[PDB]
Amino acid sequence: QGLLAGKRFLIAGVASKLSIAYGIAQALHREGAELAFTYPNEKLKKRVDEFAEQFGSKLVFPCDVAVDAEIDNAFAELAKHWDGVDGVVHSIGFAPAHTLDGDFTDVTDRDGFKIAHDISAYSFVAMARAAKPLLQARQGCLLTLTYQGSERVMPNYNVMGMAKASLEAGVRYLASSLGVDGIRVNAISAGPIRTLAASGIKSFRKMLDANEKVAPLKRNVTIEEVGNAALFLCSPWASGITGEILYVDAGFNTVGMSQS
Amino acid sequence: QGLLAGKRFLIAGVASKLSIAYGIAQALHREGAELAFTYPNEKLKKRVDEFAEQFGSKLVFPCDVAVDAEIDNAFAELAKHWDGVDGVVHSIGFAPAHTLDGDFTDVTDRDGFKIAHDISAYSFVAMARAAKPLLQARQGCLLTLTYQGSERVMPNYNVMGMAKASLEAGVRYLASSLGVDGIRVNAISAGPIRTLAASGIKSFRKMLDANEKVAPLKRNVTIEEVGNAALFLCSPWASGITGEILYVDAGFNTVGMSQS
Amino acid sequence: QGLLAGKRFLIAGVASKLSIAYGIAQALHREGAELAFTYPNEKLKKRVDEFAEQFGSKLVFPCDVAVDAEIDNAFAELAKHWDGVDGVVHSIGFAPAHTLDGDFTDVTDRDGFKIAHDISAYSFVAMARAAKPLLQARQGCLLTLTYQGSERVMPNYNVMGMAKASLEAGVRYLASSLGVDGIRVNAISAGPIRTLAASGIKSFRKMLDANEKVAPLKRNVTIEEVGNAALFLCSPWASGITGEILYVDAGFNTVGMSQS
Amino acid sequence: QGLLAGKRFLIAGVASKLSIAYGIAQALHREGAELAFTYPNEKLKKRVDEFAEQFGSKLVFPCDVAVDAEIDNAFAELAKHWDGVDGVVHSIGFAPAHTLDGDFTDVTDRDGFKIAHDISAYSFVAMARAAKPLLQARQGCLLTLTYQGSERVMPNYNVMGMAKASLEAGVRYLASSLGVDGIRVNAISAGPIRTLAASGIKSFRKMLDANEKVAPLKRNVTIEEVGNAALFLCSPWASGITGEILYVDAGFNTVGMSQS
Ligand SMILES: NC(=O)c1ccc[n+]([C@@H]2O[C@H](COP(=O)([O-])OP(=O)(O)OC[C@H]3O[C@@H](n4cnc5c(N)ncnc54)[C@H](O)[C@@H]3O)[C@@H](O)[C@H]2O)c1
Ligand SMILES: NC(=O)c1ccc[n+]([C@@H]2O[C@H](COP(=O)([O-])OP(=O)(O)OC[C@H]3O[C@@H](n4cnc5c(N)ncnc54)[C@H](O)[C@@H]3O)[C@@H](O)[C@H]2O)c1
Ligand SMILES: NC(=O)c1ccc[n+]([C@@H]2O[C@H](COP(=O)([O-])OP(=O)(O)OC[C@H]3O[C@@H](n4cnc5c(N)ncnc54)[C@H](O)[C@@H]3O)[C@@H](O)[C@H]2O)c1
Ligand SMILES: NC(=O)c1ccc[n+]([C@@H]2O[C@H](COP(=O)([O-])OP(=O)(O)OC[C@H]3O[C@@H](n4cnc5c(N)ncnc54)[C@H](O)[C@@H]3O)[C@@H](O)[C@H]2O)c1
Ligand SMILES: Cc1c(CN(C)C(=O)/C=C/c2cnc3c(c2)CC[C@@H](N)C(=O)N3)oc2ccccc12
Ligand SMILES: Cc1c(CN(C)C(=O)/C=C/c2cnc3c(c2)CC[C@@H](N)C(=O)N3)oc2ccccc12
Ligand SMILES: Cc1c(CN(C)C(=O)/C=C/c2cnc3c(c2)CC[C@@H](N)C(=O)N3)oc2ccccc12
Ligand SMILES: Cc1c(CN(C)C(=O)/C=C/c2cnc3c(c2)CC[C@@H](N)C(=O)N3)oc2ccccc12
Repeated sequence: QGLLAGKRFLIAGVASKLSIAYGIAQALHREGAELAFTYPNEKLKKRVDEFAEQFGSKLVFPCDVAVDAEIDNAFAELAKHWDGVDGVVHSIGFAPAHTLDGDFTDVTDRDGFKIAHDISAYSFVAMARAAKPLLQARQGCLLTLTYQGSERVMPNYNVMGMAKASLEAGVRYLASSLGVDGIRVNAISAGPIRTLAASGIKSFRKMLDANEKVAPLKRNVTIEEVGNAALFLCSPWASGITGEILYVDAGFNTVGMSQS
Repeated sequence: QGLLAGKRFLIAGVASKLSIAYGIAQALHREGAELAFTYPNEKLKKRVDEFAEQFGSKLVFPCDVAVDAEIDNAFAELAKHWDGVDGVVHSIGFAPAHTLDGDFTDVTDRDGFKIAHDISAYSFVAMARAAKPLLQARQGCLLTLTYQGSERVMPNYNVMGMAKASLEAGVRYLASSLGVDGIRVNAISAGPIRTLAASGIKSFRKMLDANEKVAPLKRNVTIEEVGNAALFLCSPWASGITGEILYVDAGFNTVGMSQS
Repeated sequence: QGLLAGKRFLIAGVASKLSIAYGIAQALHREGAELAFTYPNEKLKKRVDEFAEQFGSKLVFPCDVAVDAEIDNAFAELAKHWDGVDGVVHSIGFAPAHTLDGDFTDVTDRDGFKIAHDISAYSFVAMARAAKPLLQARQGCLLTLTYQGSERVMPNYNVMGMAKASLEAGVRYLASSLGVDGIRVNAISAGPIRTLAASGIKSFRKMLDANEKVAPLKRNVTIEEVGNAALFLCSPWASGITGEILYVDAGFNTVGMSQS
Repeated sequence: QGLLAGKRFLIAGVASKLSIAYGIAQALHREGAELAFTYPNEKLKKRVDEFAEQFGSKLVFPCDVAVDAEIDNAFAELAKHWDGVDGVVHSIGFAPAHTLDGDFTDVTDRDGFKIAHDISAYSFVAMARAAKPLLQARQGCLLTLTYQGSERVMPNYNVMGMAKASLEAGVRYLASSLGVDGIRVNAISAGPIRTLAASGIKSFRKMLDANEKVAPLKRNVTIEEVGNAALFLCSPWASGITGEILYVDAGFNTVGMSQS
């Protein structure tokens, strides 16, 4: 009987044990919560399926946010199992890798632009919509994962900075739209962490050595710290907070410039 | 021989004499600038043609930013007449009217989302791409028109707030990509102004009366003030300014709350 | 002893049961923490003495933040009782009441400015300094209470918005200075709450009805919501968070404007 | 007959020809404006006299902003000569040198804190107060100089970041207070420039070499660019802009991190 004793949460975005969604579910489950999970397609089905079993869960549903139907169906199927929900966790983001390696103006084609904002920004809205009925039942909350690359230019993040900026806008518009139903909508601007989202980025290690050099805490954050922060926002202790972007980056965002 | 004696500028987004692009072109031409124009489709050709000649210009090219080819071709044809360019003004934006009338989570369908970010956000980048060669010739600048609904939730702006947030992020990513070539990329966060962008918005009228009550200057801004500010950002006096979001809103953005 | 099992915390700024520090101390003690308290002068001593005892504490020390000596003594005396500290909560703020009633520029005198910035902004730094030794012992954290009037113009806040702006800056400079010692420095930007800080503000009730009308959650925050958030920032779950300004305002900060 | 034909502006803060105030006066005077000048004390009197003489001005008044009388007197004396004013330029800032060399928590004593916010933050309000009557005559404007060190932690800026945060807050509270009378209150967040404000800072060259390495334009800004930007804000072209913090930093503020 911890903090989330009796609470339910759906965790979309578990791709590996390094995924941020993993540390969240772990932190949430640690406090007594019951978890549900989605996977983008069959290839991930079996992996997410027993990630669920780690958390005492057998609720694993296919949800490709690119498909409108999959979203509603994934929530249709979930309505079949659960009465309501105390929160939905959206840890999804993607852009064609070519748009993230090279010059912004060059690699940012129309299609690469379309994909980035659809999967990474609109999905949180489409999910929030399909998830709205179940969230109201328990005055649940909504949580997404953003990155300060929306507010500040990082090399090679490119259209993902545009997407995250759009996402952050959606959080405010969702929190404002869903605030009347007791549904808090918040986001976490988490520091850089080497997950499966770092594959293909040749500069990452230098970037990590760099973030380590600038962060006020002189270190990079972990999915546990992120998970605990997510755990808080999804908790009754975070009842008075909506539309907030919380920076779990070791204060990195607050530094103008560091010793050479 | 005024301030822009001998400078050239392409004005995309002139649809009538109310268009913000119109008040900008007015300010530029007033200071000796040379003007070129595009139109979204044939229906506007004769109207833009008519405005172009009004400013001593006969350079009018079809440019539907939804079409990749139309963008580059409009710039291909423009290269035939002009050597280089000192600045590109991006006053274009659009989202399906249904996505701008009603509840955010509800009315924001996937397609309305795609269109909003495509026409209003990606186009400035695609244009920025197609315009680079002419900009490099004269170390021109880039200017777009944003709205503070990206930073704060306004009713009925909905997916346009996500788009403008993406746009404003792109400005930073563009200014950073094109900064090594002397090309300044900036944006103006202009106060609300009753142009053809207000068609279909039933609440616009009350919205305008509100800004009037809150803006520190107790008034709404004009396309002249926006045009005069745009004229400046496109001017050598703004040489030490890139990636800047300039708020020409009579200070409304800086007010937390006003007398009841 | 749940989250704050075995932790010690000094709470300066307990003036009544409505004080934000009160709801904070409540949340901390609720989670098993041992509490210490300061009082500004003799008149409050017996109340703070009594306030400490409500939380199983008899460690009550005089701390007038205007006096450098009074500051250090309270921590000298505290050093006598406690080895180290897991966090210091700075819930202090003050400006001459005249500076908060009328137009900002008329009422903003030099001394009212001096007092406001002295007591409300420098105090967190002087305290952070005198408290540094005890924080290093346990790598404690620092927490202060800010107000969004620093980022946005509210009527009658006047020099307190300038002071809060300085304070919020100090948090970043403190978090960066004390971050190498494991001391996270954060702040909570709490929504408006009718505490003893509302005495003399004739407009409070209308303002409270206003935030109630604007906050996405359609309500005003409580010292419990504020206290729980402080509990988090003072908790190991907030280990990856420093220099952060956390908004416990029911998302009010995220609303550009709502139907009036 | 340029842009400021017939406009008057007072330039407080001219200490040398490198001072930002100098490049502004030059830019304003270049466009036909008439100039007045103050000096902090006797030692600078003859020097300010000489610069005023450069700009066709012999209006030089003693103004130590630390003395309330000097402020009002300087404006009393100025009111005698000029009818009204189209703008007041506040280019003053100071903090005890000891508070700007070392660790923030250490060197920030109570007095060093008092002085910094007094001279650098309160002066703009006291001057804005003493300047209000002359500004109303011509619907003048107010301009101050801020630094992004208020929003982000720079090494050794320390308490000056708190002051700049207060200063920047005052701009909004001033712009909001004076906006109803047509007086626009704005500020320029100018990049680092080696003026007489850099004396005693051993780290400057590395800091400057860094900004040069990070600034999107790969260069540092000049007082001419700042002066031209100030000229704009003090101009009718900036009529729709109040309470705005304009970043003349070569876009440096918009960069999260650069190639190592
Ligand atoms: N890794 C970082 O440094 C970082 C920092 C800040 C924010 N974020 C964001 O946090 C979120 C989680 O990233 P991560 O670190 O866990 O990497 P990850 O690859 O381990 O997890 C991201 C998940 O998005 C899923 N996904 C992608 N496309 C999908 C689709 N069409 N339908 C359904 N699911 C889809 C992926 O399957 C994956 O599980 C992302 O949005 C990311 O942008 C990441
Ligand atoms: N009108 C306001 O209140 C206001 C305030 C602040 C910012 N803005 C934004 O600044 C810009 C100024 O717009 P405006 O005031 O001149 O209104 P406007 O309607 O007159 O101009 C918008 C132009 O975008 C063009 N356009 C739309 N879709 C296109 C496409 N697929 N291809 C090519 N062109 C296309 C339209 O033809 C139009 O000329 C807009 O982006 C607007 O969102 C508007
Ligand atoms: N109530 C709100 O709406 C609100 C919202 C956001 C932030 N805050 C801030 O929270 C903090 C606590 O205020 P509150 O709302 O709990 O009201 P409060 O009156 O109960 O507490 C204010 C505290 O300021 C302390 N103080 C003042 N001068 C002092 C001195 N010279 N020496 C030592 N201590 C001194 C006092 O100990 C007092 O307890 C304030 O800084 C306030 O600005 C308040
Ligand atoms: N140097 C930069 O990079 C930079 C950038 C942005 C803003 N600023 C700030 O804007 C202003 C521009 O500074 P600068 O570059 O011209 O350096 P500067 O040293 O040449 O000018 C500072 C002036 O403030 C005057 N002054 C100091 N104390 C005073 C007092 N008690 N009363 C009256 N006057 C007093 C000084 O005499 C001096 O003329 C400063 O406040 C500065 O902090 C500086
Ligand atoms: C930091 C940082 C991140 C992590 N992060 C904040 C994200 O949101 C990550 C988005 C992201 C989306 N799509 C991707 C990839 C990543 C690469 C995985 C690959 N498998 C792929 O095809 N597509 O990504 C970066 C990219 C460039 C520069 C910096 C960063
Ligand atoms: C403010 C404000 C604006 C002006 N503004 C800042 C914009 O950027 C306006 C974008 C906008 C894009 N697409 C539109 C329309 C407008 C309506 C024209 C119609 N013809 C249409 O089909 N599509 O529009 C609003 C809409 C709803 C709520 C508030 C606002
Ligand atoms: C909101 C809001 C607050 C609460 N809050 C966020 C604060 O930070 C409160 C500061 C504050 C500082 N000093 C004060 C007082 C208040 C009045 C108590 C009295 N005892 C006094 O002498 N001095 O106060 C306001 C004042 C004017 C307008 C709005 C507000
Ligand atoms: C950058 C940067 C600046 C320039 N800048 C933006 C400012 O506003 C500088 C204000 C400033 C105020 N007071 C000062 C001094 C400067 C040193 C002159 C000396 N004579 C003194 O006693 N007092 O100053 C810095 C100080 C430390 C670290 C970095 C910087």
